[PDB]
Amino acid sequence: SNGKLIALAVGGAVLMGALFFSVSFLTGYIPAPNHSAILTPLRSFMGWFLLIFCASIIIMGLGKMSSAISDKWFLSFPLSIFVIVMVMFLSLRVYWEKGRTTTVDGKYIRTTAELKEFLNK
Amino acid sequence: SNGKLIALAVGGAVLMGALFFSVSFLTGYIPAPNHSAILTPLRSFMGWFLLIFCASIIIMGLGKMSSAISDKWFLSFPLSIFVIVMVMFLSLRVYWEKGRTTTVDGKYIRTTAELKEFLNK
Amino acid sequence: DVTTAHSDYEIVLEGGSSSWGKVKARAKVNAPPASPLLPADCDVKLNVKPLDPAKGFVRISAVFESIVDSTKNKLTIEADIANETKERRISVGEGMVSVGDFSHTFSFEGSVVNLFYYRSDAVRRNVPNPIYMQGRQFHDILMKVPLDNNDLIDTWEGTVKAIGSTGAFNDWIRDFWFIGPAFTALNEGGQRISRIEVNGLNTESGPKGPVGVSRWRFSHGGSGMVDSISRWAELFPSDKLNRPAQVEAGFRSDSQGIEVKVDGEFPGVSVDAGGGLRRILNHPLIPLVHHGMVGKFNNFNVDAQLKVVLPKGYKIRYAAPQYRSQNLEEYRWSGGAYARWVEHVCKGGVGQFEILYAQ
Amino acid sequence: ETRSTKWYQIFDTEKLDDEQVVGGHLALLGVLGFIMGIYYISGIQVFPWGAPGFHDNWFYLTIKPRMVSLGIDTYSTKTADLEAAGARLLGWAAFHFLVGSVLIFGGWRHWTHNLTNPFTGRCGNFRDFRFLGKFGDVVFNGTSAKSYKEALGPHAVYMSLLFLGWGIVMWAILGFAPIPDFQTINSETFMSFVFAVIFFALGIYWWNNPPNAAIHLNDDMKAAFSVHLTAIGYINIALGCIAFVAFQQPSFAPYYKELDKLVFYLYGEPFNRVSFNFVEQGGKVISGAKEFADFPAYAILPKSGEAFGMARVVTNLIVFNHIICGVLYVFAGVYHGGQYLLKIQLNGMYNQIKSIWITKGRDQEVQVKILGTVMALCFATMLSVYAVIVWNTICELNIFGTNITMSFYWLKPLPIFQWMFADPSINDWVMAHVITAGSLFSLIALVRIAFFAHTSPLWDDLGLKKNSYSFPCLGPVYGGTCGVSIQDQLWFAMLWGIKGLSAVCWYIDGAWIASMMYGVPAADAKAWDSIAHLHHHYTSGIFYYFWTETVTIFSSSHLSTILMIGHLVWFISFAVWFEDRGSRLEGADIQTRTIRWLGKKFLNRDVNFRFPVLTISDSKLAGTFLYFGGTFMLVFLFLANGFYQTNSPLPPPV
Amino acid sequence: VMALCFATMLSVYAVIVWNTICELNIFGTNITMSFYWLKPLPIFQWMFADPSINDWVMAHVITAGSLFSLIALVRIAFFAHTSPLWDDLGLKKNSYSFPCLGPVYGGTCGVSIQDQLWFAML
Amino acid sequence: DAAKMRRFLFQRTETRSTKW
Ligand code: BCL
Ligand code: BCL
Ligand code: BCL
Ligand code: BCL
Ligand code: BCL
Ligand code: BCL
Ligand code: CLA
Ligand SMILES: CCCCCCCCCCCCCCCC(=O)OC[C@@H](CO[C@H]1O[C@@H](CO)[C@H](O)[C@@H](O)[C@@H]1O)OC(=O)CCCCCCCCCCCCCCC
Ligand SMILES: CCCCCCCCCCCCCCCC(=O)OC[C@@H](CO[C@H]1O[C@@H](CO)[C@H](O)[C@@H](O)[C@@H]1O)OC(=O)CCCCCCCCCCCCCCC
Ligand code: SF4
Ligand SMILES: [Ca+2]
Repeated sequence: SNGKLIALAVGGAVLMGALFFSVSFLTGYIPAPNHSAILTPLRSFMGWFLLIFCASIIIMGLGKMSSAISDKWFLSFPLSIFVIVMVMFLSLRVYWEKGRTTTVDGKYIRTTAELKEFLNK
Repeated sequence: SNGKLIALAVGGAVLMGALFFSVSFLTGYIPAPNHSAILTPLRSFMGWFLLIFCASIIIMGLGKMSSAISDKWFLSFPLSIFVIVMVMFLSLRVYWEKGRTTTVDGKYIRTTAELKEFLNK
Repeated sequence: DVTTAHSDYEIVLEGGSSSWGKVKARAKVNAPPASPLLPADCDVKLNVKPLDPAKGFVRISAVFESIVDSTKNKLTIEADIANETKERRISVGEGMVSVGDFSHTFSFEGSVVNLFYYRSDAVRRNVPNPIYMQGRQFHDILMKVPLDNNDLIDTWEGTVKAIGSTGAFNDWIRDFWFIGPAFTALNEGGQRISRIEVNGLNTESGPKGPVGVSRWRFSHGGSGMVDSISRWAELFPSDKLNRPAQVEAGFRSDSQGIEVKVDGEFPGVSVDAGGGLRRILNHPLIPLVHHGMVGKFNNFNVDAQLKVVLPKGYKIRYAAPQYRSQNLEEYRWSGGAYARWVEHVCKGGVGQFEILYAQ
Repeated sequence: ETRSTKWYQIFDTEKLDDEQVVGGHLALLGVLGFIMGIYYISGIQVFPWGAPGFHDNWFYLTIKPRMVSLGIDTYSTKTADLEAAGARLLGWAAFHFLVGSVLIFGGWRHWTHNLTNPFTGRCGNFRDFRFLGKFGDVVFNGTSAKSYKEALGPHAVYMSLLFLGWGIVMWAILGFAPIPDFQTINSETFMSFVFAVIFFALGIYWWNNPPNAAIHLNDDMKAAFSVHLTAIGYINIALGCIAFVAFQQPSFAPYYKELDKLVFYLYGEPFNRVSFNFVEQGGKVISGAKEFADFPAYAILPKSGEAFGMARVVTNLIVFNHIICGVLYVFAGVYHGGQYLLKIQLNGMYNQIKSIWITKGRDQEVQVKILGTVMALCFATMLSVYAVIVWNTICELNIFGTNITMSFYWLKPLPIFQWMFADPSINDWVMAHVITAGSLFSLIALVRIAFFAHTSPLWDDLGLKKNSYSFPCLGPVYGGTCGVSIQDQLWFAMLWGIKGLSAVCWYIDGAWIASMMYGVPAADAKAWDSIAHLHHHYTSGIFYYFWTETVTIFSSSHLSTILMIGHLVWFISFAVWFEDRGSRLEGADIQTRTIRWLGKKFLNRDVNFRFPVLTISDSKLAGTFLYFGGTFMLVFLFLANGFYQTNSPLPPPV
Repeated sequence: VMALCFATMLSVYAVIVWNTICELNIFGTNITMSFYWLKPLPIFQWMFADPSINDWVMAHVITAGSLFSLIALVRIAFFAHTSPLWDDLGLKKNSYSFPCLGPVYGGTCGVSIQDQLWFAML
Repeated sequence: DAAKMRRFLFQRTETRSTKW
């Protein structure tokens, strides 16, 4: 697990990136409006690569921590887990969505009567 | 498999039918139009009794012939299956449905255009 | 309901005065064997080589390699049989008998005498093909088995003790010699086994170890059915042995059935029939009468083909049952009458099937 | 020696001879003719006497475009031209009844070895015969084939004779002269004679010189029967592939495309309903309310062929049938073939076979390399294509801040291959790679049967042999060894095959395969048709397929009964496929004792039943049958609910 | 427990199946022949709002669904070490998480109490 | 290499052992 073992993974991923990047020119597809021909395969390749990388890391990580959990993890593991949901809830209200939604003017809707009436206007 | 063994099954079926009929006179359910109070329960029990009875005979019948089939059934089994299929197609046109679809006047409709015209008018 | 037999036969004959014929037989049967131990398999080999023409002596060999209920059994024989006279025939030979981890060798000096109760000219004259001839055979036996094993010694000691204490040894030995159903075979082929006669039971020293020696003599009579008696001259074509002759056969048996393979050339397959006409040798009666004993236990359907190949210029003058097809030099038998005659003779029938082929 | 007295092994090749085989094949083609004569009677739209005919059935729809092609059946809307058609179908149904009765008679006597004809009073020989008298004497030098290899020439001749006969039948009875132009049915007579010439010439070359290839196949009936089944399955797959391209060609329009224009009344389809208080009288309906009022009470209602898309529904029912079977027969050819490789490894004839079809894979060294290439290519392909489908699903659902622009819409088959698809799109790139991955996946279970029937690189390591073909496992030893026999590897080929067997069903029903979710009312599901300029609107996505296709299934009272029955059968396979066989054995014991105890106390006489439980190998058998039968009892509903792909794409909702 | 589970899983399933057959007009049967008249007795009517056959079936389904998974629970309580069958077959259940004893006796998979726990959850 | 290979399957067995 050193030198060429990681180089093959990185080099293998890179050469694969060119294949799709080169395949897109071969396909000669009509691109989506306001989107560069070079950009469409690069975006598609990064997402696919990220998905495979994520699956591999999750499996290896669970295997590494599954047999390494002892009496010493009695406090650290439960604290770290609240540290995933905690940073996730903050991220949900900071990155994923900013605020409870409001109208373009900035008004709120929390009643069926308001929803029954706001939609009419 | 004689005397009381088969006596018991008949007694149980009669008891279940009587209970289904008896419970109704006190269930307090409004009967369907042009239907007898005594008939509704009797018809429902017969349908329920037939489903278990048909399932039970099929289970023991398949079992009886699974351990009693050999080289001698090489001709009889394929002929019996064909005979059942044949007496079945005849039932489609002699009991289930008499003739192809026809109108009150006795006319036929075999074309999409003829149908489309029928749908509109 | 029924079973089915499938079999193939073949006889190739030469022209001139040659009695040489090649016989091949393949069979496959789906019913269980009558043997009370299965599986039982067996391979047999016979080879006869002429030693000298003037003497008439020949060297015969026999090897038996049979596995019975996982028990390896082997019997080996090497002998020198020659014609002394019309009724006497002396044989000198050696052999070995091995069962599992047990084995013992033997050497024998023996002569067989064969006499016909009558020899009349009218029979000979009035009969063109005689099947039954009434007769008797006498065997002179000088067995030489070395007592190498602990068990051999005990079998010998016991034998001598039994003779000494039991007056009925000559009679009750026939209950041992024919083991299980072989005794019932005796009455079946109309064959009578006479009481054995012990000339001497003396232990004589040999260079290897003590050698129990038996000098016995017996007789047996055939009502006519027995082929050894009725056909004494025909079963030894020594003088017709211009070249070595070999018969090789084998069979496999178990709960499922029997598989049999047989092949080999030998003289005497063709014999003169009179009026310039040749004919296939009359079927041996003892094998048929002996197979009806085990062949009557399962209803079977017969699938047998008998391909007969004749010499150039040689066609058949008459056959019953008639050949289904002819194809140039070769003639074929299958189906119809022939597959009735096969069911006849596989169940013990001895009905005649005659082929006459003239140049 | 494992038991073989099971009811489903009664007709095994071990228990039959060459003569019995011929009898068995004949005893079925006669039955097949009887079956074919019932698919003809049912197709009578109006009887010869003028009484109304039989309602549409799926068994006659898959053959109606053929009988129309041959002139026995017509598409005419007039009863006068539809009254003659009925008489013809009666003629061929009665004719197939007569010829079938002859083949059964010539199969019963063949099976009983009783080849005797009363008129000639002579019994024929199976070992050698002239073959149709003088005709065979001139061609086979007056002799018959003595082996499977020598049977190729005579067998090829028979094929030439059958082809010549079909050509004569089309010309004389059906009136189709052999004109050699490939847009008319008349070209099926011209090539019926060209093929009869090729086969006859090929049948003579193989009789004079019998083929030496696969010499060991002559020795065992199952060895040759399995190679034939590995070959017949591939042929059947090719027939399914060819019938899809051809049945919707312009030249086949008069027979397949013409179905759209007709009104079909299938049995079990929606019928004119009635009110609860309905009292029908002979002359008229009294004090009752009946729907439609255009047909009689309880009469099957019409169905527009064009809306249904019957031309493609019938094309699919036939194309899928010859593919569901073609892959089943390839699986069985390897199974029944490895079933023969176990015997030659047990009685040890394997190391002495010189055939390169057995000698090539002799060494374990190559076996791991061959299986390691099927296994590595299946991994690099079932992942490359699954991650594309998953990524496309993520991009259009707008999951993880992604959009349909970042999806694989720009990926499609290369220009060299574009001719293979009417409309090229990512739905076509994915389907080719899914079938490639779906074949290499189930090929792993097949290479295992071919190479590891008796001993594996692991069992040779663990010091074990696989004595049987139907042994469930070797106990819980070494952490567990279940599903190691070739019969179980056959099950894992049938089970793994259900994916490519479903990528076909989905792809021929006009569904989307490049995304789990296509056409749902979500963020970018309906933005596919315009992001990739699709000229067709696919019915739905992999998951949304179940919702849309089933709107028509729930409307039918018979298509929905199949849905129920098919699901009921399938989950029951869990009972015999889960590792609960030990639990079932105990449970039953309680049931036997319980029933014995109940009978004892309740009745003076004591009656016991000793309830039985299936074995694992007998469980995995009923398990795969319940799993496979259940899984394709319902695939029929996807194909027979209608073809709902359209040639108009959807604009983005925005 | 097994007898009660059987007489109740077959009595209520055949009602649901019969109602399904009557509603789809299979075998020429109208919804009139179905169990639309069967509903909880008057004594129990207080347990339900708008009592109907949907309520009679649900009570019997839960009764059947409890007695079904109770079989796997009575077996954990009574056959943790030995069962009438394994005392007959001369075997000991040494363990709570042992998968099977192997192919022997037509096989004996899923016999431990951990597996009987799985068949209660399933 | 059989032994080394078996030490592994033995490292993942159906017998009593400590699990996470
Ligand atoms: C089976 C009917 C008769 C029989 C028939 C004959 C015949 C016939 C003659 C002998 C003669 C002899 N018999 Mg006597 N013999 C029988 C019983 C016995 C018994 C006994 C165990 O009871 C003994 C110890 C003997 C002993 C002897 C020998 C002294 C002598 C030579 C045998 C030999 O070499 O065989 C060799 C060892 C073998 C295993 C051969 C077996 C051959 C089988 C029986 C037939 C094979 C031939 C086949 C059909 C055709 C083959 C053609 C090929 C060219 C070979 N017989 C019974 C009662 N016996 C011979 C003689 O005259 O000596 C002077 C001789 O010609
Ligand atoms: C289903 C998945 C597999 C399959 C798996 C099995 C299994 C499992 C078994 C056989 C067995 C047999 N198979 Mg196979 N077999 C398949 C396809 C075929 C086809 C074909 C239609 O192409 C044929 C001609 C055969 C031929 C045969 C015989 C050599 C043999 C005994 C048949 C019998 O008695 O059936 C039963 C007889 C009947 C009258 C019942 C109805 C059978 C109908 C006619 C279909 C025949 C084929 C079918 C698979 C037979 C088995 C049914 C069992 C329920 C599995 N198989 C496919 C590829 N086959 C047995 C054997 O001895 O193998 C060495 C065996 O144990
Ligand atoms: C044989 C058993 C049954 C039978 C069962 C069937 C079946 C099954 C079918 C028909 C169908 C037909 N039958 Mg019918 N039929 C029988 C007897 C007859 C006889 C007669 C001479 O007695 C006649 C005239 C007919 C007439 C007909 C036509 C009405 C119709 C179309 C035939 C066709 O396309 O042929 C074409 C025939 C040939 C060209 C002969 C050559 C076939 C070759 C040998 C197969 C090769 C295919 C494949 C590639 C194999 C490759 C392996 C090797 C490399 C060759 N039947 C008997 C009673 N009949 C068909 C139908 O109704 O379709 C809707 C149909 O599918
Ligand atoms: C479609 C007919 C079926 C069939 C059904 C029958 C029928 C029916 C009968 C026999 C019977 C016989 N069968 Mg068959 N059998 C078939 C295939 C064969 C083959 C083969 C491997 O090709 C052989 C060698 C045989 C062998 C034999 C004969 C030896 C026997 C003769 C008695 C009789 O009436 O004979 C006349 C026949 C001959 C003397 C043999 C030579 C002529 C050919 C081989 C006979 C079969 C029909 C022929 C092939 C049909 C036309 C083919 C065209 C392409 C349409 N069958 C054909 C394919 N079989 C008979 C029987 O069982 O009686 C109780 C019988 O009546
Ligand atoms: C960018 C390269 C893409 C790809 C894009 C295409 C395109 C574009 C086309 C095909 C087409 C085909 N593809 Mg593809 N294909 C890939 C990988 C595979 C693999 C595989 C498991 O390695 C297989 C068996 C197939 C199979 C097939 C055939 C159905 C067909 C053959 C011609 C061809 O590829 O021409 C073109 C081939 C190339 C330009 C280069 C091929 C490079 C080889 C295959 C190495 C790539 C494999 C890679 C290592 C997998 C990654 C695994 C990782 C280790 C995780 N492809 C990779 C993922 N494929 C054609 C078709 O008909 O589609 C419907 C087509 O037009
Ligand atoms: C006609 C009789 C019907 C039936 C109709 C009713 C009715 C009506 C009511 C219940 C209700 C209940 N039912 Mg119920 N119930 C039956 C059978 C069962 C069985 C069973 C497996 O034997 C069980 C465990 C239950 C369980 C229960 C409880 C949830 C509740 C208890 C009061 C009660 O039954 O009062 C009334 C009980 C009776 C009038 C008689 C009970 C007879 C006993 C219990 C067994 C009947 C015979 C047996 C089923 C024979 C079948 C053998 C099979 C053919 C193998 N029923 C049979 C099939 N059941 C009540 C409820 O709240 O429902 C929502 C309710 O109102
Ligand atoms: C509908 C599905 C179904 C049915 C009816 C059963 C029934 C049964 N199971 Mg099973 N099981 C199933 C699914 C099913 N199981 C599945 C999916 C699994 C995998 C998790 C298992 C796993 C399993 C184990 C591990 C064990 C059983 C056991 C049992 C039996 C003990 C319960 C009893 O005595 O009476 C229960 C009550 C009844 C059976 C009443 C009958 C219910 C209906 C009316 C049956 C008839 C309908 C049927 C589907 C008809 C088929 C039609 C056809 C078209 C398919 C019982 C026969 C135990 C046993 O003793 O084995 C013998 C046992 O140890 N079950
Ligand atoms: C079970 C175990 C493994 C599974 C494999 C077994 C089943 C395989 C059975 C073949 C299945 C085919 C079905 C009928 C043929 C048919 O469809 O042919 C037409 C055409 C499209 O036609 C139109 O279809 C419309 C439907 O939506 C579209 O909308 C339209 O645009 C398009 O033009 O399809 C191809 O070109 C076929 C694609 C697959 C390409 C094959 C690639 C495989 C070749 C390479 C090697 C594979 C084998 C590897 C070794 C095992
Ligand atoms: C692991 C296996 C088991 C799984 C777990 C099962 C435990 C749950 C335990 C059943 C309880 C369900 C809980 C939710 C409460 C709830 O629903 O209570 C209200 C009421 C209806 O309310 C309204 O519901 C509407 C919805 O459609 C209607 O439309 C309306 O008409 C009706 O009024 O339901 C009953 O009365 C409950 C019926 C079941 C009757 C229980 C009968 C069991 C008693 C007898 C013995 C059973 C145990 C046997 C031994 C194992
Ligand atoms: S549960 Fe079945 S497959 Fe698993 S070890 Fe036990 S017998 Fe083998
Ligand atoms: Ca559809």
